[PDB]
Amino acid sequence: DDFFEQEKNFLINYYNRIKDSCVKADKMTRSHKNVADDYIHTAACLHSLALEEPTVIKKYLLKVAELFEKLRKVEGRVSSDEDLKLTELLRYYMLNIEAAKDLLYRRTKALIDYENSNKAQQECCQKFEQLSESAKEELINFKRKRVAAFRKNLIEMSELEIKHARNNVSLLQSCIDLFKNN
Amino acid sequence: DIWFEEKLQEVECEEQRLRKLHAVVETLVNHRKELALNTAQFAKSLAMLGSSEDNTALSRALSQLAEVEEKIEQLHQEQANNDFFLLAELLSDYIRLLAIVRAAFDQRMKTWQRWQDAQATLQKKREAEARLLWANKPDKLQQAKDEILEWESRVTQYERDFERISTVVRKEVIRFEKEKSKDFKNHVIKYLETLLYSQQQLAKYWEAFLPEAKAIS
Ligand SMILES: [Pt+2]
Ligand SMILES: [Pt+2]
Ligand SMILES: [Pt+2]
Repeated sequence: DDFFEQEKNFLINYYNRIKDSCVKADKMTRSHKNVADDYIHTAACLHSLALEEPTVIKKYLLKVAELFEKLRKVEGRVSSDEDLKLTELLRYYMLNIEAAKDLLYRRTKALIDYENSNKAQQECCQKFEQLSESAKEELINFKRKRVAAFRKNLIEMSELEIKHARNNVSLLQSCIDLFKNN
Repeated sequence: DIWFEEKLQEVECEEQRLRKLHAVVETLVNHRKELALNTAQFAKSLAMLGSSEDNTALSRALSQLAEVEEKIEQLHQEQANNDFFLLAELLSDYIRLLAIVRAAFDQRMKTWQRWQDAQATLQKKREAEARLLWANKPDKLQQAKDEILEWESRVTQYERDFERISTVVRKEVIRFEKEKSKDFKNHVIKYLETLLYSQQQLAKYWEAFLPEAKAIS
């Protein structure tokens, strides 16, 4: 049964590029909060501009100063939500694959015990024939639970990014057309 | 006068506040561009993943996801640039405008000192005249006196020079305040539609991905 060798030879590449996608995901979320931090670092210098500014222009400007404060929070939502659905989902299957890879080693530990006892016991056979079934089921169950979780985590965010983008549209448009007709 | 000392203190302090705001954008533009790379590079990893995979339904959507981020780094690239060419250069050129009045106010008192530099040598011709008026010689009587009436009009000349430069900078300042009111309302709108187009295109990108996630069976 070459099912166990190929899955192991699949477990080595999927782990290495999931770890790659994991460190690149956190970088994308790290580089995101940086911009999100600047939106509050902008209004700090932007509010200090209307400190000595004409009366009619002061109101024209400060309305967008409040806008940036709101946009600092919304951008804080996506930077944090992506670490809960991408990196964490990617981080979860770094540790369980690390545990799934530990499941085959014990099967060999029952397989060389199968080969050690064959060149002579059934306890090295009843345990392996159980390990070739218990781990055979705990591994396939790990797939369906991973494919479903991959489908679910991709769903929750697509509905979130829709609300987030449609929110900011309902936030910027509340300010553009406010200026088109002052 | 005093209105000239007024429109110099705040402007220094205003250009300072104006210069302190341009610093944030230059780092914000650098941050978003850094994120655009950190997005395409991230997409370049979700594609090799979707390629290195045994499942088909996931490998399909995984590539369909890596393509979406490549559409975002471009939206990110356009965003940062439209933040630089349209907002940062809008600043870096307006502080340049404030540097003109910093030269005019310099030029205004460069003319005032020129007037005083005329009054500095005017008191000499009368002082030299006072010496050639006492001791016995009639030559320098009809020499330095001709120079007295000369500089007497020169200190009058530089004075009227200083008066008119003081006025042209007043019309120069007012020329800004009206052009600022009618344009800044538009100039601040000219920048927001870029964020609007980004958000609409951002939304218009995710709603196209949602069916590609339900298709997983
Ligand atoms: Pt000031
Ligand atoms: Pt690659
Ligand atoms: Pt002065």
